Amino acid sequence: FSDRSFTHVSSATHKLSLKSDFLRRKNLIFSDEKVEGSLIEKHGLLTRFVNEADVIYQWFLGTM
Amino acid sequence: DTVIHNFDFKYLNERLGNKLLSLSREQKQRVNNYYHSRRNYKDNGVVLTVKYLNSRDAFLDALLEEYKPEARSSHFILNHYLGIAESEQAFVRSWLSKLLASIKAFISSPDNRYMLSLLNRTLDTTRQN
Amino acid sequence: QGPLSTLIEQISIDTDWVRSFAIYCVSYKGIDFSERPKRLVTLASETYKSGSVYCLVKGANKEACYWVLLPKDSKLDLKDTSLAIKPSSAAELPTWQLARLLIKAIPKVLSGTMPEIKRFESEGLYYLVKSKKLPKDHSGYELTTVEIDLAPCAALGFKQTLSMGTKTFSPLSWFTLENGEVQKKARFATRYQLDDVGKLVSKSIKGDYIKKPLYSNAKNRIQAIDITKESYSGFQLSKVGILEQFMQDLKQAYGDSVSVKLQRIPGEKHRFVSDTIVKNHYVGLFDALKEHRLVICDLTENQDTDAALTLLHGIEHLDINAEIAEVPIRGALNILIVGNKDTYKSDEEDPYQVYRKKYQDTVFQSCYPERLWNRQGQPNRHVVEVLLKELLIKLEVHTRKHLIEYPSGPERCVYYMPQRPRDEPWPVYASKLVGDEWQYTQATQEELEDIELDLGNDKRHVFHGFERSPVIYWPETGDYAIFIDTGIQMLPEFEAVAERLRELKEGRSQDVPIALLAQFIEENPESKVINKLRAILSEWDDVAPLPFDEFSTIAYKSSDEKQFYDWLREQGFFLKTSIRGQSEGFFNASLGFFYNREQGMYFAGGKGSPQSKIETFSHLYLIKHSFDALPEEVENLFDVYHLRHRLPTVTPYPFKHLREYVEMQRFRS
DNA sequence: GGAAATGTTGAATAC
DNA sequence: GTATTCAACATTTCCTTTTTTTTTTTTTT
Ligand SMILES: [Mg+2]
Repeated sequence: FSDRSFTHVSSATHKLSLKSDFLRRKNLIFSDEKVEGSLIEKHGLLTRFVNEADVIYQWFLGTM
Repeated sequence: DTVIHNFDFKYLNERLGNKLLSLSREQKQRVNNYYHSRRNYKDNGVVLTVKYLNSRDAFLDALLEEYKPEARSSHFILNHYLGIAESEQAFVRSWLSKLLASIKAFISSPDNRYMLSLLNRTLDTTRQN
Repeated sequence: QGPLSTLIEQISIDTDWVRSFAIYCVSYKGIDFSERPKRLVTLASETYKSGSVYCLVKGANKEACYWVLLPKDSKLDLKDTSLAIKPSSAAELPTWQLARLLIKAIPKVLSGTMPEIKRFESEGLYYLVKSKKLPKDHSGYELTTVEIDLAPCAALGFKQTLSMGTKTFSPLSWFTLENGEVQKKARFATRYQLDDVGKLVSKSIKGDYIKKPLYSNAKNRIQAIDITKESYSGFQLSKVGILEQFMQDLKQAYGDSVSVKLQRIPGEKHRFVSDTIVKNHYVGLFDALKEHRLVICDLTENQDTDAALTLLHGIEHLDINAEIAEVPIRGALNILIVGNKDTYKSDEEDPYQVYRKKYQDTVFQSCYPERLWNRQGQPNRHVVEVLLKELLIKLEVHTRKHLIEYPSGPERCVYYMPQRPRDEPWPVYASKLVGDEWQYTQATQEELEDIELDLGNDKRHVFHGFERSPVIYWPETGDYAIFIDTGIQMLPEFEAVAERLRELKEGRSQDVPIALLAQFIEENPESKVINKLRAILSEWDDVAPLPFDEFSTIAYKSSDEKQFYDWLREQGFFLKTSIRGQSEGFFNASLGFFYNREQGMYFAGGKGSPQSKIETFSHLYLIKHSFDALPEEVENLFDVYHLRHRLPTVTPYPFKHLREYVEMQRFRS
């Protein structure tokens, strides 16, 4: 959950990060063992990816 | 002044500015006078009586023991014959006593002819007891 | 005399009055012991099918007979010639057996006896208390009743206790399969009818209920006392209210000819516990945990709830510093949040029983991660206090010393506790205090022969049967002390409470006229109650009398409030009173710690003011011992408020530590 | 494996 | 279609609410 400005909330207790494995051909949403209580920790990568993808999609619709 | 149940007029006033029109104090006074001229309660003798009712546990208990004269206790009458679980007993005793007290005060009035209870739950066939 | 108990003092029956009934003795003598299982399971039912029987009671085992109660002109008749049937006078029966017969017969004595030949109250009184609607697409209710019966007491000799057990009934249709057949354990069961006015549940061969719960092994419970708003209507739906109802019904059916009198325990010493003393004990208790490292671990498979963080937050809320870790640390205090024990298919899969055997010299404590949430999900603080105090107790066990102060027990005594691995020998563990160090060993078989020799007639409590009881043994004299639960429940003064609540109901049935309240306003200007009264009268209408529900803002605490309510009572409106006060003492036998040293009886209850709703009765415990007079130091062993959570205990504190020591030896050995 | 203390179901007994 | 005794797991409490307690609608697909 995210309001596109602040108050981001994730159902995962963990810090879901996003890693590209070139040995395979996959982008892996892997789980560091972070705890749900420390939601003010370092910003993971999955949230960044989703936010940027949303921004680009809405940008496409606005440009349309 | 709610945003759950209304548009945010703080935001609308920020965004529209004075394109958000508002009838003024003189206009509101004129509308108030017009509404008074069509609803002149005071010069004609209409009276509005207001009561605030709380729970009436003894009154409800006497009514329940009249409903089932040979049962043992009014808590048992509520549980068995009305079908109320042990969790809902206090809440039902609260909202039922007020409703019945208002109904009794309505009936004992000399010439009122039309009551309307407004509850939250419907009293349809799912609550027949 | 003292507090009231369910032990029966006297059962008085006019035996010549039972004119009203005919009693027969059905003797199944003659037939072989091998024939006994063949021809005794239906003997009760063959007697039932014979005619107009009220009820029957199985006699004393050595007598080997059934006593059967019938109407006066009725005659029993069985077709079996092997059975012996002789008329029996009422005086030949033991008094409690005759009382059990008459207690059973109450439902059909109160009614018109309904000349259909199969009247039956073979099972005793069942007073309906609660009902629950069945789940959807099913009819009928789940009936929760309270059963009244007499049973001879186990610990006491030649004495019987009146019992108030809960019994649940469910409709027979609930146990019928979809094809129309009933289940295995529902067929051939006795069937019960709910009375048309809804008081009693009684046996009827056409009945729709059987005596089983909705779900297997599920337990329903009726609360012991309920006085939540001094409501007589809620007092009546509790076990003590059902007991008062039964005492009324007994004299309605039989007059004064049948009476049951309960026993009062002689009141030597009864000390009470305040919440302040408990809090003073507890805040000083936890301080000994500071200088030991405490570790929280979460080894549940698929760690999902992060309950370890909740445990840490709760622990630091009591100003105890602790650290979360991925694995238990050898040498420190460890809490292992593990999964449920049965869901782990093998021992080595379970974190429990693995680090327990791995870290053989490490204090451990475990929990399930659902057991720290309330029903609304907030952290449960009581669980974390319990966990911390159990950790403290186990640390005291390992360190072989007391970390907090404990009352001095008797000197030169050894605490023995048998451990369940039944007339075969058990492992018996020992604890002993020398100087200031607690020793813990395992008793040798040479010792346990001397213990069993000195225990005399009481050796059966310790060296025979399932669940044997621990001992305190004095080796230099051969004296012992066994602490036995008699099963006797201790009752509050239910009759006086009932009278007071009835008077309050009668008083509160009326609305207070405005004239009386205005008079009290006029006459007592110095009372501080006057302003609230004037505000209430201003809010209220000017003519209609004030209902009692408006008075709820005015409590019964201040002397002015008490004077106001007493004046109202003098005017004829008994609206409020005090029943939880210690001056009246109605709710003694549910509070504090009672200890009669001369008789060896004791019990423990709650602390503080009596709660408005009490769910359990305190049992009476008896001290079997060989002293001429029990040593004074023995009663010091109960002066601890942390064995039980913030409450007095009924077992000596050396037995808790010894139990923990035995639990530690499960994995080291 | 929250604890103790109370309490009830089911099962075996079983006279 | 039995009665009585009894051993095994549930339940409530705990430095004291679990919290509030419902019916209702338009449109395209
Ligand atoms: Mg333990």
